[PDB]
Amino acid sequence: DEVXAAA
Amino acid sequence: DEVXAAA
Amino acid sequence: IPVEADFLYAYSTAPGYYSWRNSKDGSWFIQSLCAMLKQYADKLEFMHILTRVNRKVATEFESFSFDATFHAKKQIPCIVSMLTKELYFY
Amino acid sequence: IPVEADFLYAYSTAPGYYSWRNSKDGSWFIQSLCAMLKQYADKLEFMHILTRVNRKVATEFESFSFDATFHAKKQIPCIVSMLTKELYFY
Amino acid sequence: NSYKMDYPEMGLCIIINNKNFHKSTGMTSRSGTDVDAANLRETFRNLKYEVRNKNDLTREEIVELMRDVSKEDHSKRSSFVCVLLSHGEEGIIFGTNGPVDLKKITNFFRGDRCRSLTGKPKLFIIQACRGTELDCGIET
Amino acid sequence: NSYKMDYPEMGLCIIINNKNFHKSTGMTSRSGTDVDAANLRETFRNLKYEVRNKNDLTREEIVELMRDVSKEDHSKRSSFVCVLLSHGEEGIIFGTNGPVDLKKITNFFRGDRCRSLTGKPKLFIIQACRGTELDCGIET
Repeated sequence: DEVXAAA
Repeated sequence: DEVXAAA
Repeated sequence: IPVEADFLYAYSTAPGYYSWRNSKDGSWFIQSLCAMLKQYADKLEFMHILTRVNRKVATEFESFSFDATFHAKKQIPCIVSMLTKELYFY
Repeated sequence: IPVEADFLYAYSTAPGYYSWRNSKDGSWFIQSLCAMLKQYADKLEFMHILTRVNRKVATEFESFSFDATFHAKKQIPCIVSMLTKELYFY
Repeated sequence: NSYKMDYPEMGLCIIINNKNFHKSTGMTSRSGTDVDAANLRETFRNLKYEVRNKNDLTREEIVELMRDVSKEDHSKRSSFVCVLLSHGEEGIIFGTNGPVDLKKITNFFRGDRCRSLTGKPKLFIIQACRGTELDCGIET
Repeated sequence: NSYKMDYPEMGLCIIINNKNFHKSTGMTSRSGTDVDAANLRETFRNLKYEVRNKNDLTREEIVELMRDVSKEDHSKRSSFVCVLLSHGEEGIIFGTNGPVDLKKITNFFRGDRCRSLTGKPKLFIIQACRGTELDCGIET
């Protein structure tokens, strides 16, 4: 479980 | 025939 | 279930584009949405109905304008679906 | 025919949102898109297939994260259709 | 596979029809839009929806109407339809007095905020410009 | 009513698979994405599409590949599929070295610019972030 940047 | 502003 | 689920946005036009409207008959997209709902709401699923609207506007309409830059212009609506099931009106 | 006609954008996620991906099995949306294409490409129209993908991601997936702010999170893909006809793969 | 459309009522269909705008906006009057709201009225009537036409709302009137519809209970209803007929820009719909974000109108009907609508189709039909590009077409 | 899918070939399916990004971008590596491109490869193979996997392209390599596919003749083909597997933002896909607008990739396949594709479905499948909101879900 990862995401596709950090705001 | 109209559009729904002018750029 | 995500909070954004089960939302259907039927936009009259593509992102970034003007939407066209006729002074006597109404907007090209609303004219087409009702005429297709009339003939098809008892037969087809909603997505297929909206797809007929898309075809109707893309094919039957072209702009008439006294302005050079606004004449002979076309339009395509834009279906944005977050629906998770098929939608029937009967 | 408008230059924008006959474009279909199947986005993995809603506008503004992260897209989620599993390190072993792949992205929640690509996992679901192939599994539904496998079982349904010979039966259903493309929009209805993508609608099953939407249902699959919205229902079967929730994020597992060591991070408080990233845990128990959900997703819904986003179908953007400028198609003017129905799309069958057979 | 398909949404339950067998509820006691089909549901609510809100038509917001804006034709005349404040001088502050610079927006032209939308001739032909009465026809649109009258064609939509009869079309959604015959589909067994409860049709409410509203005319020439400012943008605070648009946000007010939407929060109040979000607060009604739709539990005996299948779906919810909202028709916006206005000027707009990308992501934006115009009240008579200026612009408002489309996402502010639709976040009121999110599942976690309109629970009598959770799991049911919410249909926004938006006749509104989304920018200023023009389509020149092709030969076919 | 339905697109002619009886052409000599089903068509082209381009998979752009980006997993590792320059330090300049700050983008994390996308573990699991090999599986995605291999699951898509077999799925579109069995649908009779011509599958081309490309790995770790910069953003000028992404625009180059797309213009060259737009310049091929698809006249004996039914559809065109493009699968983008990357990081992104709203309206944006990331090469290994930075961002590029999605509209620049897809305006190459517009009807007036890819005529062997005019009137045929062009399908962009885009696994990519479009922002940074998170969905917390609801009870049902």
